[PDB]
Amino acid sequence: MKKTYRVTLTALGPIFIGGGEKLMNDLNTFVKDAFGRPYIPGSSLKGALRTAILNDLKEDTKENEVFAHLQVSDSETIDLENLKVYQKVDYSKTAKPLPLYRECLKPNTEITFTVSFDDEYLTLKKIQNALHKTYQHYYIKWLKGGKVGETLIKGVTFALDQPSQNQGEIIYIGGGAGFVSKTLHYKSKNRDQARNDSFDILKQLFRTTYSKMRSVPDNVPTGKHYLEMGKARIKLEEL
Amino acid sequence: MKLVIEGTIVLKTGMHIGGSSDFSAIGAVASPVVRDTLTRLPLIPGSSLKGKMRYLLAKELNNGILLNEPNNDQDEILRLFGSSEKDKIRRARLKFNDIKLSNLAELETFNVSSTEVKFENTINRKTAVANPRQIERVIAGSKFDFEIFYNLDDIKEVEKDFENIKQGFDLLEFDYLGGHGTRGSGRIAFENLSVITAVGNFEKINTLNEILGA
Amino acid sequence: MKLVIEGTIVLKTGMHIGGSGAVASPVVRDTLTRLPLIPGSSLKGKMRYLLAKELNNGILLNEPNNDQDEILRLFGSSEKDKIRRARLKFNDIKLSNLAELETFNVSSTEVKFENTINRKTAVANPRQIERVIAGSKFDFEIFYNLDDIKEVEKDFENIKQGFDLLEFDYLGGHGTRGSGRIAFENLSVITAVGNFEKINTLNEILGA
Amino acid sequence: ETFNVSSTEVKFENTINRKTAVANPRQIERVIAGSKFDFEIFYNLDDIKEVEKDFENIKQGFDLLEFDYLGGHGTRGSGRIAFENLSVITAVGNFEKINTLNEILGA
Repeated sequence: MKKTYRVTLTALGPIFIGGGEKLMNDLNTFVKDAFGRPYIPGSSLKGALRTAILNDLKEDTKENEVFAHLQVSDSETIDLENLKVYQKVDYSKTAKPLPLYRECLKPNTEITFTVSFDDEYLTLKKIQNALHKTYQHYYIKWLKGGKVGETLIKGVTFALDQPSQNQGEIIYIGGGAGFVSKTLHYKSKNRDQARNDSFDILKQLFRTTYSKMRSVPDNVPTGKHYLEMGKARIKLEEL
Repeated sequence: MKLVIEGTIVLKTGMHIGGSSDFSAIGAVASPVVRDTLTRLPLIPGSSLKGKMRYLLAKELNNGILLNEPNNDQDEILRLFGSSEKDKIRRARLKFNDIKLSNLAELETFNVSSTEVKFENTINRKTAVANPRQIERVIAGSKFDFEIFYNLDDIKEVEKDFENIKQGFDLLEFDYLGGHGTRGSGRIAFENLSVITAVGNFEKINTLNEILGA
Repeated sequence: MKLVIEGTIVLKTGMHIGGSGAVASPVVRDTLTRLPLIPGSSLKGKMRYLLAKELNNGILLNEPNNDQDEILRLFGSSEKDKIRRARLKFNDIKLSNLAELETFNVSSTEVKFENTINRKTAVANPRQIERVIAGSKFDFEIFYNLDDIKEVEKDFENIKQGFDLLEFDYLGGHGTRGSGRIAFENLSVITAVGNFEKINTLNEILGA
Repeated sequence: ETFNVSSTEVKFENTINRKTAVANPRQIERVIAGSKFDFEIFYNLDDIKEVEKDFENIKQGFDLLEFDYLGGHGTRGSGRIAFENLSVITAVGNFEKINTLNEILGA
């Protein structure tokens, strides 16, 4: 069928998709086009749908048969007045601005995408249930322990957004929203899998153990919002 | 005599096509774009345009999938893009040309390079370390004129031939043109599809110019 | 009396003539100086094909010995009785502008990489095509010997017809797929020994 | 041999038949262009009152070969020759008017 969609992202948090050209001043730069006008490349959305569908064992290989057909294009190109400076804060305990800043996209930015995919193995029947599955396990596998354990009253304007819509089609794109948003294997147990990836992570660095690892929300610059970043809403309409 | 198909293909997304791993200097670019060799400026090959064009018509006529070799395609494609049978070879009518960039000056007014490089990062397994890499595309909005030559060998088939040329271009705006297009590259759009002939004004130009101006 | 018709063949796109190291599909070249070469057989054959197809009712299906009198007298024949000597005399054409090409710090020929993506496999099986680059020029001269005063006008009209027929087609190799597009320029005629009376009319029906 | 290439080479050549449009390749062995062939022709002179016209005609014949081909598939490209170092010398016993022959042969 080649069912094309016009999906649109609205930003619940500050977002910074890599860039490569990146340097208390710490002046940063972002991915732009050749006209100096920012946009979001389609590989970010393809990685987000890789988190969505391929949440399984390590078969994410050149032998793959699903994601050669998922034809994600780029977006429309938005001017640079949709951009404010923001800060990095780690909400584990005693939340303080860490010295690692970024010039990033302003929240609630309307960006739209010409996303299409073939129907040989790919439908929205898969996308809907896979996104609800990944969202529900993003709470019940990692963030439920962050809700019940080592929780401070500063974070609870914050939207828990679980009674809102169970078919909300929510993804996570990689924008420095912790090293939990760049995962692939959460199936299907709670704490044995947690300690599994805990030694898998802690043989790559030197931290003393504590639960839970690293949750990175953000806020607004007195009005406060405690806006978690990395997540966005998607609509699915044809053409 | 012959009638040509002048036109202009533009890019609405940064397009990647071609490649080489050269001995002299790779530099800090992995998998570069195919470029013209004397004029040193980028180029859509006519081979690439023919291949993607034929694949899209193969998706159009026998719909969906084909799983078929391109010497035994549909008979109109065998007349248009050419075929080599065992001894009874059925020739081509459609000649493509190496499309090179024409609008250098209007990109030089804004101090914009002809090509585009992007830092395409890659996040691996839950160790979660970036694996940076650089690919070379050409910037969207750049224009590319083409002059496809069309030998008239059937007077009563050029209607359907130009209608499926327009059907193929219409199937090509909804697709990439080569390269790493599946993750946000390659999207094209056609404009200024004007038809002129070599000499005379025979095999009426008005109906073909209207069905390519649609 | 004999005339020489001299011009230039400039390559608008890439070109690739010929075939048959450790690489796939080389071009036919000069054997001493290794210059890329248009064989005069190829230029004569393509010109004969296009001119015989245009000096006909549309299409061309018969053998080259069975052409019209203009084509057969312009390009020669081999019959048991109706054997004719050709008036045109084509030559192998070597690459003229190595100075111009070497100024731009590019080789005279370059390697073109392109796949064949099989539809049920979606895998590349790549191949290398050598092509002499675009912007290359080829200075030619064809010897025309004059036998009929009343037919040189029609012969030169057909020669200009063959030239601008070749301007809208390719010259050898994978032509429909990008390669081969040429264009003719600096077209002139000169006399070999002893001036022809009507040379200005030939320079103006061939210089247009 | 200095340019490290053979004395004769092979050229591959088509003939595509307009019915079937298939090519039948044909190997034609040729001599490489730029090869040089040092000739000598013996002219026996038996009348002084005809030798100037005879050498005029000889130079005209060489000039007519300058704009035609020597042997083989010449209309299809091959065969084109040119005459260089055209000179006349006497076998034994010097010809008195040899300068006009060597200047209308070397023109």
